[PDB]
Amino acid sequence: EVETFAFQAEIAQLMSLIINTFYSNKEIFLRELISNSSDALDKIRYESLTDPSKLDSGKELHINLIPNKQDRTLTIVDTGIGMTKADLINNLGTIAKSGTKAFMEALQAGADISMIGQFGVGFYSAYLVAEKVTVITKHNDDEQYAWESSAGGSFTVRTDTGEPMGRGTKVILHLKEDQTEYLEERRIKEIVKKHSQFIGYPITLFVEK
Ligand SMILES: Nc1cccc(Oc2ccccn2)c1
Repeated sequence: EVETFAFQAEIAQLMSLIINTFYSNKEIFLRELISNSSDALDKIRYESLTDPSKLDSGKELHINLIPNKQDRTLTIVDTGIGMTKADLINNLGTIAKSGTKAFMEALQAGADISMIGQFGVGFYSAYLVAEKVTVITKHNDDEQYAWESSAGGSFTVRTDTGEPMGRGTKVILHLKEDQTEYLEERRIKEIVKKHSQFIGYPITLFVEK
């Protein structure tokens, strides 16, 4: 059973701007997704400080980066707090309507696209490099769900029958044909060192056969 939803007009506009604006510094998508993972990990850590059972779904707090050249996917996995179905529908747990308004007001006052994360909508920078994004998520208070969008104004949500995750979020980037540099180990390492060198959780870059 698949449910199809329309993005709010402002979010559709944000996505079309990210997809259609000429902007060469696309590598920031990875910084933004790693930052979102760090924020999700901080949230489950904080909840566990007063309720240790919150980590019964998994004690390890980490971020994995998994390139797959056969599938042309880069996957960012974290064991953070995850998202409920309601969170997914509500713009992946963001205040994206007001964040988009603040971002676009900053742009017309001289900011650039790389500042997107300051407005709480950094997730959508995935569309700098991905033609389709799949988000698999499990929150302690809900079942495992898959969100997906190829932009174009709509997204889908379905219960996920795939591999159980325990707790956290997996962002699967189905990369555009001309963005395969982001599957190369040396390129990913360079971006992580440039922008994420201080993230307070272990980041493991998986290698391929
Ligand atoms: N998400 C996150 C949080 C804290 C530090 C960090 O790493 C950084 C930050 C700036 C420059 C180099 N490394 C990343």
